[PDB]
Amino acid sequence: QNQYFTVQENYKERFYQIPKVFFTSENYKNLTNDMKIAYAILRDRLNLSIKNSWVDEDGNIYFVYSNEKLMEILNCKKEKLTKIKKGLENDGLLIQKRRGLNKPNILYLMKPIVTERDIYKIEKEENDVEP
Amino acid sequence: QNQYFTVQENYKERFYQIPKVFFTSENYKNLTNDMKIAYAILRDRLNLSIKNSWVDEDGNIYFVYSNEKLMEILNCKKEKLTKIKKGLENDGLLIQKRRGLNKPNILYLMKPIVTERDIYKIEKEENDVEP
Amino acid sequence: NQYFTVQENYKERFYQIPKVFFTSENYKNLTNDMKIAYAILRDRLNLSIKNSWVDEDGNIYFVYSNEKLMEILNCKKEKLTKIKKGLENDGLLIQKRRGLNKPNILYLMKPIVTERDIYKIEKEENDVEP
Amino acid sequence: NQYFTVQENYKERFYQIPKVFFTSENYKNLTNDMKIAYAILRDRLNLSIKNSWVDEDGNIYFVYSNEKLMEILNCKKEKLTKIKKGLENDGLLIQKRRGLNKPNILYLMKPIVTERDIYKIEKEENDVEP
Repeated sequence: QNQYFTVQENYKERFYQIPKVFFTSENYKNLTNDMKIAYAILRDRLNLSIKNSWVDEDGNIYFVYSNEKLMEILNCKKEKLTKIKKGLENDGLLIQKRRGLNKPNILYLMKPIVTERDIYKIEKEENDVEP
Repeated sequence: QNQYFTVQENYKERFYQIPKVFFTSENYKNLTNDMKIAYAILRDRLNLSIKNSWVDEDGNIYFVYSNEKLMEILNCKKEKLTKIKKGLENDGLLIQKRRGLNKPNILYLMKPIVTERDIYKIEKEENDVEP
Repeated sequence: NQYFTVQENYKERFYQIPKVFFTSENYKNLTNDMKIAYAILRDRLNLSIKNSWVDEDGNIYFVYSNEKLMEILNCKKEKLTKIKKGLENDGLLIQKRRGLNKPNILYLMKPIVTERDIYKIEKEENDVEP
Repeated sequence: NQYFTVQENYKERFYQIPKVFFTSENYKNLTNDMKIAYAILRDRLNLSIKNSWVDEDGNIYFVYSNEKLMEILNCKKEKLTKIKKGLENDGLLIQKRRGLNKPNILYLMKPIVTERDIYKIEKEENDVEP
């Protein structure tokens, strides 16, 4: 017979999403496990940013989080937060904007870049069947 | 270069989901286009029901909607609402519970049933490549 | 603990209709068949990537015969033409003709989202209670 | 209007880690490698359905050699054993041994969700502002 929609099943199916290209691209080779996971967590927070009207003039969605709050969100210490921020920033996955004395710093999460090698590798992985 | 996460892109990627089995199974052959679409719309509302604490003792998620409200949600007239409700109910996709004089009627959306024929047909469709 | 089951896997396979099809004044003219056919073709986008149906700029397209499209959409020829035209008029489909012998190249298009669309979808998605 | 592009398609391919891995006291012991490896194997669940790796009750399983698992997880043997054991202890993996000649049958398992998990995830998912 049919099954109900259950709250247990609903929360079993909630995820943090790490882009597959983080595992194929040479550009994202330097990323640590924490950097990848933190990137996924921030993406889920993107939906929170849309609720906060944290959308700029061009429709770009951003974060207005203090380092303390980011430490809370990512469950990490201060040094780790700095290392993660730098790692993502250097790979072009995070952009930091300063708005001056009047305002707190803005954080922009960025989509990854995908090359033909990445596409080939992901296709290869996603269609690896047998015999 | 990298792209921002944009609110436009976010809302471009919001969907109503119709189960693929609605198009393969003999049991769901009788369903009209409106029944299928209404089923998808109610599923998105499932997330609203979790926010409303519309979860019963066994964790089953339900609706507490009046016919007027359902008419608003589904954008349909009264006769259409009745036809949709009956069609889904007869196919086991909707269960209606009466709680008496004290309370308004409860609606339970149900997951579809999938048979081996359904699985075969969906596999066939999802892997229909060439040459 | 629970297993991953094939029934649960195929229970969770869907055809996805963009919510804006129900909010925008622009897509008001679309019939139910047009909306569903659009959802079905999008799923087929994944098949097109497997078929190397990708142009120079990375745009994904279809090169299906009308008979094939009739099979995919489970419709007769008249219905197919009506659907193609309906989607085309709303900018959701671009059709290129390669002549009598060959099938048309079809480009499925993303819909347009306006602030009114965004507001109404926000309204729907947060339609909560005390 | 915009095209569907292959870059955008593969930009949107992910490995999914259950949120409860970060809230539950039960999964606190899991390392980052264990969580990621779990996400990767889940994606492989779709490959198992294609391989007819489905048992009598519809449960999806893996029959990959340790060399193959090492390739999939991009790890050495010691790491693989540590990951398998770590997932196994938390009930996220069931391992059946078919002897010296053959690879182990592996059942990936869904996690357990408690009310504390649900509450914390609700708290996270609705962490809004004025």
